[PDB]
Amino acid sequence: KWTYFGPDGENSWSKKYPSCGGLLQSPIDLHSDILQYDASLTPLEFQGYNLSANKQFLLTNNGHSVKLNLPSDMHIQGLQSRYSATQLHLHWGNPNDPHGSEHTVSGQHFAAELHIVHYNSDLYPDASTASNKSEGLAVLAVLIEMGSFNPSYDKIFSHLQHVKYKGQEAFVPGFNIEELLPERTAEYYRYRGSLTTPPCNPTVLWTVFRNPVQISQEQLLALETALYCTHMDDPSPREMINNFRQVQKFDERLVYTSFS
Amino acid sequence: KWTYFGPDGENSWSKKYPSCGGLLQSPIDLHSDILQYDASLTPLEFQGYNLSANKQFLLTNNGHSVKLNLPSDMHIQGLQSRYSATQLHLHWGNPNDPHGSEHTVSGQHFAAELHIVHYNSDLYPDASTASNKSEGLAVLAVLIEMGSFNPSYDKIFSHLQHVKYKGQEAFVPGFNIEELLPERTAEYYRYRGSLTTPPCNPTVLWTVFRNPVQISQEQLLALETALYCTHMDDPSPREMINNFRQVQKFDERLVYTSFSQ
Ligand SMILES: COC(=O)c1cc(S(N)(=O)=O)c(Cl)cc1S(=O)(=O)c1ccccc1
Ligand SMILES: COC(=O)c1cc(S(N)(=O)=O)c(Cl)cc1S(=O)(=O)c1ccccc1
Ligand SMILES: [Zn+2]
Repeated sequence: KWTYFGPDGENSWSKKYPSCGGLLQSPIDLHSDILQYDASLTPLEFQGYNLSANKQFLLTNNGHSVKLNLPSDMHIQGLQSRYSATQLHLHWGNPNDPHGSEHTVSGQHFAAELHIVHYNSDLYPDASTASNKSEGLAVLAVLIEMGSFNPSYDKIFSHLQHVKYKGQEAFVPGFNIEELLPERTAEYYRYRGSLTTPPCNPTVLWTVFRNPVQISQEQLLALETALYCTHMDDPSPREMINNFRQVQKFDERLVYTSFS
Repeated sequence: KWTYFGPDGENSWSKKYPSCGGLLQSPIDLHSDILQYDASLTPLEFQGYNLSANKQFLLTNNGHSVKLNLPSDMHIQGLQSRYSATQLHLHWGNPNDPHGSEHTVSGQHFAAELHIVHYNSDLYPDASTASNKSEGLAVLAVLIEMGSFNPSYDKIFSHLQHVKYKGQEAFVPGFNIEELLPERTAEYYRYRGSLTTPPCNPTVLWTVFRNPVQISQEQLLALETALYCTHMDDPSPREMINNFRQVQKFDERLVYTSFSQ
C-alpha cells in the first residue's frame, strides 16, 4: 500500500494517509541553529531491556523494514508517563550510497538508524490504540555509522537471512537490548514529531541519541543486501533498500538537547 | 491551491499533480557518492543574454513564483538543440532562516537559488508545449550565498515592490543576464530531472553551476520580505517565503560533472 520508490513512494503517502501531509512530520535535520540546551532533559532509565535468554522474540519482514517484537514489561522510565516497548526496526540506504539514516545532523546522513518504538502504557492498552492518540508514542533513535564490528547488533543481523522475504518470520532468543544503545545515553536530542512511515501520526516523542554506534562494513552491507520487500514467489522481486524518509521542513521550532 | 507550507504543502502536491509523485524529481542533494565526471560536458555559450537597456521585460507575480520574462532571441548554445529563454525566477528562505536554495551540496542549503528557464525552440513553439516533452526544458541553476552586495541581482530586486501581490506586473529595463552567472561557468553539474514546482513534469535537463554567487544580508532580507502569495485585497495574506522544495530521492540516477576535481 506504500513504498519508498516509484509511484507509491513518500510524495504519494498523503493520498491514503492524510497525516503524512499534516503537521509535526519527522524526520528532520538536527542542525546547529535550531538546537537549544534544556536542563530538564534528565537521563532516561531503560527497564526490562535485559530480555530473558529463555524467551524468544518474533522477527518479521512485513515488506517495509524488518521488525523485532518486544515484550511490554520492557519500558522507559523518566518521561511523563511510562512508555512500554513494542518493537524495534531499522532504516538504511544501499551499497552504492550507504547513507540511509532518517535524521541528519548538520545536513549529514549516517549509514543507518535503529528505532525502538514504545507506547504510553499508562493511557493505552497497545501501540495500535496509542498510535493515533495524544502522547501515544515515544521512539529511541540510534544513529549508526560504519566502523568496528558490533557483536550486539549481530544478535539481530545473524537472523536476517531467515526473514529475507515478505511474510517470513524467525524467532530470536532474548538478549540485552541496552547493548544496542550508544555511549553516553544521557546525551540526546528531543522533539515532538511523527511516525516516519505511514500513517505518519504526529504522536511521537523523539529521543535521538547524540552519539552514533558503529557496525562493520560487512554488517552494513549484509543489512543493505539481505532483505526484499516482496514475497518469495513474486516474479518481480524488489530489494529492501533506501527505506528512509527524506527530511521534513521544520520551521519556527526547536530541537532541545540534554547537552550544551 | 498549492503552497510550500501547511495542508497544501509539498507532501500533498501529488494529490492534484501526479507527476509530483512520479519519477525523475528535482531538486536533489549533490554529494560525492552520486557524482561522475563526464569529459563530454563541454562549455555552454550564452547568446543574446545582454538584453538592451532601452527595452523592457515583464516581471509578474502569479502567487507562486515571481518571474522575469525573457525574449526567445536569448538562448544557450552547446546543448543537443537550441534552448531559448522563457523566464527566470528565484527560491529563498525567510528572514530568520536565510537558507532556501532548492539544490543542496553535501547536505547544506545555500541562501537562495536562481533558475533561468529555457525551452527547446528547435522542436517546440513555446515553453508550455515543451514542458510536456522529454528534455523539453533546460534550466540553469545558480546557487546564491550570503556575501557581498550584488549590483546585478539588484537590477531584479529593486523592482519587486511593483509586484508585491498576486496578479501584479511591472517592467524591468534590460540588463546583461550573464552578470547573474558565477565564475567558471564551464564547471557544472548536469542531470535529468523535473520542475521543482507543480506540475513537477520530469522534463528538465538541469545544469547547476559549481560555484555560487553572493548577495548581501540586506538583499536577502529585502527579497524575503518583499513579496506575497496573495492578492492585495486578500483578507488572509500569505508571505512568499520558504518557497523551496525538499530534496528528492535519487531513484538510481547519477549527476554528471564537467569538472573532475
Ligand atoms: C508501519 O509502521 C512502522 O513502520 C512504524 C514506524 C515508526 S518510526 N520509523 O517513526 O519509529 C513508529 Cl514510531 C511506529 C511504527 S508501528 O508501531 O509499526 C505502527 C504501524 C501501524 C500503525 C501504527 C504504528
Ligand atoms: C509553475 O511552474 C514554475 O513555477 C516553473 C518552475 C520551474 S523550476 N522552479 O523547476 O525551474 C520550471 Cl523549469 C518551469 C516552471 S514554468 O515554466 O512556470 C511552468 C508552469 C506550468 C507548467 C509548466 C511549466
Ligand atoms: Zn525554480
